[PDB]
Amino acid sequence: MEEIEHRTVEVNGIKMHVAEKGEGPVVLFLHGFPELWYSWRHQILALSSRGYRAVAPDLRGYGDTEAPVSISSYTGFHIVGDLIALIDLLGVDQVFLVAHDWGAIIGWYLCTFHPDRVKAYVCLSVPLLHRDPNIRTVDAMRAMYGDDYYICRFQKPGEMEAQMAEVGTEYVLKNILTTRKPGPPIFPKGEYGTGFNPDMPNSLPSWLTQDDLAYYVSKYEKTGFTGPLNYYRNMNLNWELTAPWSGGKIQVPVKFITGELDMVYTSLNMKEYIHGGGFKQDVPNLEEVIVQKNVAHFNNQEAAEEINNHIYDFIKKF
Amino acid sequence: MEEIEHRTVEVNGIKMHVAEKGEGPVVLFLHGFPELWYSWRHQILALSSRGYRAVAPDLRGYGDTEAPVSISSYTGFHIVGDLIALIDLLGVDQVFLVAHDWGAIIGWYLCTFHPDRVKAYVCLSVPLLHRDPNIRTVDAMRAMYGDDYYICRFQKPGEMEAQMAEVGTEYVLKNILTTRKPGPPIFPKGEYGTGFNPDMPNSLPSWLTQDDLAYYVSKYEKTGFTGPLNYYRNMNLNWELTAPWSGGKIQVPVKFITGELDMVYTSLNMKEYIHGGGFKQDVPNLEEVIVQKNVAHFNNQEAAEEINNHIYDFIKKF
Amino acid sequence: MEEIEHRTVEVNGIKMHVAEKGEGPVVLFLHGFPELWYSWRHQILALSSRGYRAVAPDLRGYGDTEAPVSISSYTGFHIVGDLIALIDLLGVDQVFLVAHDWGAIIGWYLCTFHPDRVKAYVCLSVPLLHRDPNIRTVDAMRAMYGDDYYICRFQKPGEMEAQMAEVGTEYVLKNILTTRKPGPPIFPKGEYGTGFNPDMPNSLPSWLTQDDLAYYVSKYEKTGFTGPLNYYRNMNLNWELTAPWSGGKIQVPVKFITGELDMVYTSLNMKEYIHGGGFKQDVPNLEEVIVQKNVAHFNNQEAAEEINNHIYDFIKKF
Repeated sequence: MEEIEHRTVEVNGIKMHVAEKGEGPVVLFLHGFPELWYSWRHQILALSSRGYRAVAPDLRGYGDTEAPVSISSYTGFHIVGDLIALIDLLGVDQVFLVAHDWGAIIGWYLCTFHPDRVKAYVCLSVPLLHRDPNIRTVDAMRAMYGDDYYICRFQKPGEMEAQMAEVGTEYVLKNILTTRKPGPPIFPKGEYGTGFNPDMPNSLPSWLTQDDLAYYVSKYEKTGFTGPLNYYRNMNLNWELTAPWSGGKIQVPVKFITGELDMVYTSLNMKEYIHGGGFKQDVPNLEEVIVQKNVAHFNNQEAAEEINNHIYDFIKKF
Repeated sequence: MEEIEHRTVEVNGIKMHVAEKGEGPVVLFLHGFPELWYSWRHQILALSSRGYRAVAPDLRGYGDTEAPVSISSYTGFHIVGDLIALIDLLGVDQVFLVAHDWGAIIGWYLCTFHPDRVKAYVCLSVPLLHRDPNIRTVDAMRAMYGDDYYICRFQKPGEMEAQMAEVGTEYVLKNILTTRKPGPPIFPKGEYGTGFNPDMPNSLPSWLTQDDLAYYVSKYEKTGFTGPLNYYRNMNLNWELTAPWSGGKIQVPVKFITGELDMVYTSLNMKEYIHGGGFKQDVPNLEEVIVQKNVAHFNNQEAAEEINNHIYDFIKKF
Repeated sequence: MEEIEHRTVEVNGIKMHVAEKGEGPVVLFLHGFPELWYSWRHQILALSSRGYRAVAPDLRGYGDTEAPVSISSYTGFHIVGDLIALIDLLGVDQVFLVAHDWGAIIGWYLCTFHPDRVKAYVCLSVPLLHRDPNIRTVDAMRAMYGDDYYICRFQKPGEMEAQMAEVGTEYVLKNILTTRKPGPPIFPKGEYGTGFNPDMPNSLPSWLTQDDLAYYVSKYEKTGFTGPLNYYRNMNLNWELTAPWSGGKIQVPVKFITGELDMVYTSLNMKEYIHGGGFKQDVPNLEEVIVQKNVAHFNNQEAAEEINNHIYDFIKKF
């Protein structure tokens, strides 16, 4: 871990924290919510020792990366803009892409805008967001799960920040990271709860030490949740602005991996999209879908070694 | 339908009924239990009109094909023996393979012994039976679900024939063809009763006409069930005899398609095998898995047009 | 649940409700306080499926089993008297033994008086009550935790009953069943109050359904708590009468399994007995201790499937 290099770079008008290790073809990791570059610690060290340069930034609004002030600075276009500028800084034409959760949505955008710059993509948790021309992203979510669906509850500016502050930062992080409840996260009215996890464990699972937890906590105490929450607040705008890619396909080779208990996999008709043919239709070079038994949302941490091999076994084919 | 040609051929020392229509590369269809060539009727008509020669035999012991007397005449080697002799009579080096249920197991054996004779394989319902070197096929089923699991109950000679004879042939065929109940079929002690289906309609689903059922019934009224049942009675022997191929891989390109409600998909940890990596490991050129929403076991009949397109879009790439 | 047989049998001069399903070697389940045969619902269905005869009575004083009027009818001897008469009616020489809480204490007496009739023992929550020749059971408890310790509070006849009548039976059952509080249950001075759970959830844990709680409530609204409380009111008498087995060992194979948050595990120095050598000293064929993380007292219900596998994997060896 002490061997991981840390630097700040200037990309797309912002300052970004970039963690890296190794030499070789770039493997670019994009973390999700509410995570950090640190979520990729095991993969950084693993792929580093296999002849690749591992590169994991904090995304815009996260950790030690600058958090622009206005909510409108968090469209997928801004965030891909940072990454394209980063890849140019790395001085390579193509990267291998590995991404998870919100990082995977951003990953999909990157593949949409610039498939030429991604050799292959290991996508965790979140399949491509199929753009339905008849209904906006968040609208479809609300129609299915109502106002207390977490993504709906994440919309109103300031409100979730306030609810999270009531229960405190450490509680929010522990609540989310340790959750194993499948299905749509629905919050209790007017407050946090018991947000994502009504059965919070006494002890932390073996994959998440208390030090690990402390790392996240120290970073989120500094930054708060507004930057990260702003990605969600732009989902309908993202839907609008991506009209040019309506009905299109992604030709980048893809390996998809989710935990069986991941709330993403177990909601939003995601199974039908993944296994029914839709996913393969949108993503013609999707080579393989893997469902990990008794693994939940944070599969790169909970199933770290399997994810390491799955990444290497795929990217070596190129 | 009356434009389909029907003939008897001599193959591997038996007389086999072959249904055929069209000219072009052979697409060879293999029905399962408790079915007939007739299950493929929509596929026969659809594929023959797309520039292919559709060939659907009744297998050994079914329909208008000879039924040997001995239980030991129904190992997978006997049945592939018939089919290899048949492909030879057709005068072709390769076939496209399409199969379902017991037909699919036989299709796997065919791809195991002569992958060269098979261009591509559309496999319905039943994935490769991975040979566990430590445990026999039927023993593993008994261990998981006990003696009343249907395949266990199918073992003792004469018993299921008798039990079926008491409820009647039509009832058996209707009971089985109409079922939509997921999970392992467990029979009631000492009788046929209701399983496979505790919730018979009894109005037939739209995909199965009373004329369809009548045709099935007239064949099984003639043949009884012993021939078909004997396939299951050789599963442990098939396991023993295939020791030369343990740890083997199948290199034939495969497209796997199952109804979501199929009892095969929803038992025996088949989901773990299909989605976990086991299937793709054994079958490296497994290009795609499709799980059909709200469709049960008999997917080629229930989702005919869907299946027709799925077959066509696959085999046209070769 | 409906395939479960329920009969009344005459054992040891009392009428006993017995719940039964499946066939094969007998597996006998002994429930604790304040439970029922119904606590074993998942284990009954699971194990009768794998070819065992699952048998689970309501113990004396519980549910639909007769409840003798006198306190003196509730020694361990009376209850093992019941169980031996039962195993005789079952017509086997040995049974497999699974027990939890007070049932486990009785089960220990059974193993003490007749190890010949027990092939192996799966013990949940309560280890062997070591007979300290120097001090009676409740005396030691009272020395350690004072008069408001729950077992001491259960001694004076009529008192806990009345405190439970105020506050009502549904509260008592929910309060006890939902508790996850480790350590010694210590009651408020003159009433039930919060007793067992100072922090009761508004919502049942996922393992307990409203139908579940209603079942318990129903029987306990009919029977009351006297019968079950009477077991505690004979702990000292049991200590006296077991003088003949002072210093003895127990040779029955035992698998012990506790939730790490069980009040039993986290009080009365149970940890030092279980892991310190003492439990192994008293029970030489104790194969392993299984502490289940993030599980509380009622482990057969909270980790139902996991315990199904634990039982099965153990009684396999025998």
